[PDB]
Amino acid sequence: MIINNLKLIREKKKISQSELAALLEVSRQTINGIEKNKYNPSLQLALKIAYYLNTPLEDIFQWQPE
Amino acid sequence: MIINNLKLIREKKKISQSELAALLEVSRQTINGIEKNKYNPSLQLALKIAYYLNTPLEDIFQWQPE
Repeated sequence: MIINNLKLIREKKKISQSELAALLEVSRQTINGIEKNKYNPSLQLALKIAYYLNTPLEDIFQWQPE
Repeated sequence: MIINNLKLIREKKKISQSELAALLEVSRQTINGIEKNKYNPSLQLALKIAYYLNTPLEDIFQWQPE
């Protein structure tokens, strides 16, 4: 079980999906897909998300046993 | 590039590779490959590692910003 807070966090900071995608060098569609729970990023992309949002990764992606 | 600290953290906690593998429900080969820098884990496995090692994930898996 993984809870995802990416949209909430990104929105809290008034960053749009396009600026975050440009920082990450991914498509805006990929950020949107991750925000909508459609698929998970690789660990490195997840760490880059956390970096660019200045947020601990586990506040963005919450895994819980079960 | 991700630098990981899994071996040192695991060893400090006195956890063997087979022990960690059992807890995470992965093979020992998987654990060893992460520690030998072959295998980065998936996001889910990284989250499970951080959860059970009671360590912030970014202290275990450190993206080198680029």
